[PDB]
Formats: sequence, C-alpha cells, structure tokens
Amino acid sequence: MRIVQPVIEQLKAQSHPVCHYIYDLVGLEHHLQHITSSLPSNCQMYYAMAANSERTILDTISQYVEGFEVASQGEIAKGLAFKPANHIIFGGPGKTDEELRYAVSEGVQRIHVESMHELQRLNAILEDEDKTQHILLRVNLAGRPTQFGISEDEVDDVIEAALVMPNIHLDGFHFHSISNNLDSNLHVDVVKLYFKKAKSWSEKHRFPLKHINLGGGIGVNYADLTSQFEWDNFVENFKTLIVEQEMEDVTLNFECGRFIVAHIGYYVTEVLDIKKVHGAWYAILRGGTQQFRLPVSWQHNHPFEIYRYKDNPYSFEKVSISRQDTTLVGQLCTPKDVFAREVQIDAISTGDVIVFKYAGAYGWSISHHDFLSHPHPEFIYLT
Amino acid sequence: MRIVQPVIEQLKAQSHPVCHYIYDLVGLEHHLQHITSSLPSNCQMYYAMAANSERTILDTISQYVEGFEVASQGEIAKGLAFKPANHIIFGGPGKTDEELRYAVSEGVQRIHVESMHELQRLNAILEDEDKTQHILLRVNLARPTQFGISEDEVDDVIEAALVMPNIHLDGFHFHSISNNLDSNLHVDVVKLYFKKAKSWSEKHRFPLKHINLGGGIGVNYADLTSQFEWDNFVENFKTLIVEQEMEDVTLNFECGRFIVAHIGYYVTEVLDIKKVHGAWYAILRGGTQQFRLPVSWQHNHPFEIYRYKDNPYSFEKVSISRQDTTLVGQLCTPKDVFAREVQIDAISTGDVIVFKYAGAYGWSISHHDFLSHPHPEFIYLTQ
Ligand SMILES: Cc1ncc(COP(=O)(O)O)c(CNCCNC(=O)C[C@](O)(CC(=O)O)C(=O)O)c1O
Ligand SMILES: NCCNC(=O)C[C@](O)(CC(=O)O)C(=O)O
Repeated sequence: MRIVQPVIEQLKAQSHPVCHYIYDLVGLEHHLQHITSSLPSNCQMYYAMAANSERTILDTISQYVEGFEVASQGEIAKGLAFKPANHIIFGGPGKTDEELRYAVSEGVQRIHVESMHELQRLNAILEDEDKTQHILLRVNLAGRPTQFGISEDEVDDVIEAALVMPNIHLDGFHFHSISNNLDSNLHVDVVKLYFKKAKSWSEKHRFPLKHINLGGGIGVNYADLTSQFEWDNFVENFKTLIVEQEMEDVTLNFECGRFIVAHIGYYVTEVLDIKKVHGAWYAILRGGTQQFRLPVSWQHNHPFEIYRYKDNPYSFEKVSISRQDTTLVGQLCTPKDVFAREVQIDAISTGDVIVFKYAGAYGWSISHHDFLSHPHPEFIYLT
Repeated sequence: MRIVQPVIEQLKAQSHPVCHYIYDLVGLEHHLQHITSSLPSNCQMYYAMAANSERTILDTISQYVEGFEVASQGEIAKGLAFKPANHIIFGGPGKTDEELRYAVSEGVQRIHVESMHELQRLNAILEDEDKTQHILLRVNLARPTQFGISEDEVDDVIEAALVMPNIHLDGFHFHSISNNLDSNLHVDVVKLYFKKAKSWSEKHRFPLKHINLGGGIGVNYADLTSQFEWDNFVENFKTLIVEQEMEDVTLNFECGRFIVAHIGYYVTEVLDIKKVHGAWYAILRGGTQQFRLPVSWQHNHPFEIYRYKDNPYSFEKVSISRQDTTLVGQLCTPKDVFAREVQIDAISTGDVIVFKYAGAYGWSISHHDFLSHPHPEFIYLTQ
C-alpha cells in the first residue's frame, strides 16, 4: 500500500478513473544491484523479457544485467534498443528461417538450438551468408515429455553433427527443465545435475565445455508473500558447488524473468459495482483478466489489498459489504473473468481501489489486451 | 480444404511463410441470409461482436443482421462504423460512467442494466444530460455468476426503474446458458424466459415491450457433423411465440459463436518434428497466443493436413506417419498446445496444419503480443 497509495490519492484527487499498472523502478534497481553483484565472477545474469518487455522496464534493467534472453525476432528488436546483439541470447522450439537469418544478420551472442532440424536450418543460413555462430544445445533431461530441447538420448548425435559443421561453434549446453521453483536447496541440486551432465558430454565427445546456460525458473510465491526464494542462501551454496565440481573456468548464465520483475509491479483498479447473486457476493472491477490474466492462467486467488476511499462522488449511497466470501471480477462478459474466487474481504465499497500486488511478471505480457475492445490500463513508472 | 487450399498453394508458390487466419465471407453471407430470413417477424438477430470484431467481419455481418450487441466503449465505436447508434444494444456487468455517458450521447438503442447501482449511475447521467434511455433489465434466473440481477432482487429494481422518469423500461434480458447444442432444450429455456417476463410485467403493471433472449447457441468442436439444429429450433420457437401469446412482444437474439465459428480457419506450417521421451511433437509457426481457443477450452482442436511435395532445403525433411502427435506453437511455455496426443496419418516438416472452426473466439480472445511475435496475416475470401 505505501508505494501505490500516493499514486491512488492523486488519481482520486484529479477525478481520473483508477485502472493502472504501477511499477516501482527504484525497488527494481535495488533488487537488481543485489542479485547481479552477489553472483561469482564466472556467472552472468540475463533478463528474460517474456515476463515484461515494456520499453521503460527494459531501459531500467539494461544497465544492471549482462544482457537479454529473447524468444523471437520481436524480442531481439526490443532488446537491441538498449543492448548490443552480442549480449542477446536467443532460445525457443520454433525459430523460423526469417528469425534465424535476422539473428545471424544482427549477430546475436548465442542461439540455443533445440533440435537437429533447427541446427541444419541454421547451418544452411550460415553457409549462405558465410558467417559463423556460437550455439548451445538445449537439453531435455529424463523430466517429462515436452516440446522443448533435444531429448537426452538424442543429444550425442546432435553434438557430433554440430562439431563437424565448421560454421557452428558449440560452446556447450542449455538446460531449462523447471519454472517457478521456490526451494533454494533443491535448485542447487538441479544445477549439480546440469554440471555433471554437461561435463560427461564434454568428456565423451572431447570438445571444450566453454559455457552452460543454467536456465531460469527461480520462483515467486503468490500464495504466501513472506516466503520468497532464498536468493542469498542459493548464491552462497551455488558458489560452493562451482568449486566442488570444478566449473570455475566454465562461464555460466541464468535467464531470469519472473523473479526480477514480479514484486515491483502492481495492478490497481477501482470497484465499479458490488452485488449478491443467488447467495454469492461479487465485486466488479474496472479492467479485467484480459489486462491481468495471471490468476486465471495459474488458477489461483491473486494476492491483493483494499484501499478504502472515504469520499462519495454520487448523490446516492455506496454499496458496502463486510466480512463476506467475495469473488473479484472485471468488466468482461465471461464467467472466467475472475481475479479471486470466494476470498475473505473485511471491508469493501464501490469507489474503493483493489491493489493486486506482485503483478509485474507475466501480468500484462500474457494478457489478451483487446478482447471485448476495452481501453488499455494506464501505465505509471515511479522513479 | 476446398476453400483454403488455393490460398495455401499461392503462399507456397510465392514462398511466403504460412501463418494465416483465412475467412470464408461467401459462406458467412449464406449462413447469415439463412438465419435472418428464417426468423419470425417479431424476432431479430443481433451479432455479439466479442466472438470476432474484425472490421471486415463486421462490414460483412452488418448487411444482414438487425444490429450489434456490444459490451464496451470500444465495441460501440467499432459498431458505429457499420451500424447507426439506434441499432446497437449495450450489455456487460461493469459499465463505467464514461461508457454510459458515451452510450447516451451517441443514442444507443438499449442498455441492458445488470444491477441497481448501475441503474442509479445511468439515471444520474440521464438527469445531468437531460436525456431519456430505453433499457432492459438483465435477470439471473435461479448457479451464481457475476451477471445480471439476482431473481429475488428483480422486483426492487423494476419498481426503482418505473419511478425514474428518464428511464424507459422496455422489458428484460436473459442470457442464462452458454454453448448449448440441443435445439429442444433451448426452446424450453426460451419458454421459461416468456413465463418469467410476463409474470413480472403483469405484477408490476407495465407494458412488456421487448425481451432479449440472449445467445448461447452452441458450436460442436468435437464432432463437426453434429451442429446446432437451427431449422429445427426456429420452427418450434415460432410455435412457442403463438402458444405463449408473444406476437405483439418484440424479441431479439444476440449470437456471436454460432454466426462466425465454422467460416474461420487458422492455418500454419510445420517448422519442426521431434521425439522427446517417447512422445512425438510438431512445432508450428505462430501459437496459442494467436489462437488461444484450444487452451482456454482444454480440447484437441479439429484440423486437416495439407501435404507439400517440394523441399526447399538441401537436407531431408523430418517425416512421420501413424503417430500420436502433440501440436504446439513457437512459444516457450508448455501450455502452448493446439492438440495433445492426436493420431496423425502422415506429416512432414513444411506441411500445413489447417485448424477448422477458428472464426469465433480465436484471435479475439488471444494474447497477441506475448513473446512479441509478428501477427498472422488476415485473408478474407469473397469470390
Ligand atoms: C451478454 C452476452 N451476450 C452474448 C454473448 C455471445 O455468446 P455466444 O457467442 O456463445 O452466442 C455473450 C458471451 N460472452 C463471451 C463468451 N466467451 C467465450 O465463449 C470464450 C471465452 O471467453 C474464452 C476465454 O476468455 O478464455 C470463454 O469464456 O470460454 C455474452 O456474455
Ligand atoms: N508454467 C510456468 C511458466 N509460466 C509462465 O512463464 C507464464 C505463462 O507463460 C503464462 C500463460 O501463458 O499462462 C504460463 O505458462 O503459465
């Protein structure tokens, strides 16, 4: 509340309707300074802009991170606004010929190759353009069947194919098995598996293990806001693992999105209407889940807080309820437009503002902005 | 495939990437002509543009339908380009003061009021502007959703509406069910709307001018041959108007899905084919951020396969036959799935997947800019 309330009160004082995204850039910079500086000298931090690729967010982040992790030519173009191509790293299971040629043309640092067929499509462009390209092979370790990377048993044949292509520079491997892990001790064991796997292929095939992309998937807790990822405990144990496994001459990198921008983002919206239907209570808010789809996608009740507005703009009384199971919804004409279902609300009124915390990662970026053609939420960036 | 194959062959012949929404406007016109002509003279068809508000689709639709059903200021704005204000009807659970003032200013045909507080906000705007407005009251007949007025509360809102001089109560709005495939069950629901609507008008002593019977006409995605029996529905619907003495009561539907579903196609080329831990995958251009319907509804979306004979690359295609295969897009999320473990007769890299019945809630519900991919090209077939 402390961060957003001065903004909400200004909007109320000016009679502007509250349907906003608010981002705390000071807290973002402070958070990034700590994370990147704690890392060892051989490890790097790339920002995965999937979580949030708003231009102001990238402007702020660029200074503190090594580079950007991108999943398309459009994300490359957004990254090139603030970083050189050789600090952009390109992953994804379906990179088109256009994207590969554009990536090669711009000269992106690495392409994280996810198949034998992709390798050959890339290599054909490299022979055509007469360029070379640093790559990692993305590996899918035996957890379940997904579309991502090379299946573990197929990896050997893709290594041998990449090594005999002179235009390909096989730096090493890319692992991204999990997303949203909250356990720091467990994440260290995932990294240990990556080191042992990467070293075994390097030793079997006899090529220099130059680089390992350890992926991302550093979790954010939406249920319990006090129990976040123990980054300091992780980093210090992660440092111990590097020296134990002798990975000091191997350059490492993470590609984090959610953990970097989640807690610094807020989706704030005014209460338009409160109603009781067949027993159940509902609070209808401005905007909707087409602007903030995270709770519907993940199927949880998103954490929020209620700013109690004291004035009344109408000549008639506000609708108020107290201590009821209340379902929070937007303006959409679908029953799926639900921020939170049957959650406790101590006091809520028409004219109050719901402050959804932890809205900065995969909030606006995953949302179906133009469904039912509502106007976009307004964007405020605090400095 | 007869409709889309000429377009696919043109794209391959021109060496353009295949990632397209293709629409059959000739088919759309024949569908509209069939529906609009078959209705009784006291009932009109409005198009609920949430399903598809593309300007070419609206232009084609506006020629045949009575008007547009809208649920935001943006949908009103789109509708006004092709219909006049007095053939636009406005619903939705969270109409803002700005949207209500806009609707009144433009002079919309009806506003479908969904609560007591909305009625009072509308009335306050009407007294300020010194205007009147025809309305219906949206009723929620006895499961709980956020929509309309709870049945027990209806009497109080009617009495409040009748006392307001600026409000002109035409009657009621019912939209209980969604995606119903049985014509006979829909007639019973329409009969139930008549019984309830008359009961309120006789009790409260005002003329029952209009009843909005909603949409909810289903489209079958599992079995394409077993669609909604419109001809069967309309004749029993005509019978019912006479039985319940509703010839002088003027009516309307508000259909979205049923109008545009079968005439739209989402067409995309196979970029990769891989095996991961025993399971086959086909990576397609675009993704569920362009066509979200399969993920939202959690089904295997119906499709056909166009085989392409030529090979643009000097290395071999990946070709499979008679395999259970998961179809995925370019996205970096494992939720990017068009269809899961579906038996495919034969497929190679460079072939084209043709997702049928992609015209309703395809592009319109999708998260277009997630991972910043370029939009698919839009073709509208007219000859
Ligand atoms: C008032 C009113 N009138 C008419 C209609 C149109 O109904 P019909 O098209 O069915 O005839 C609707 C449906 N309102 C839109 C219903 N939405 C959908 O069917 C798709 C989706 O929104 C997908 C998603 O967002 O995940 C969903 O909830 O499944 C409506 O709410
Ligand atoms: N699954 C863990 C990774 N989550 C995200 O990165 C967010 C999203 O991509 C957003 C979404 O498309 O629903 C998702 O897959 O839930």
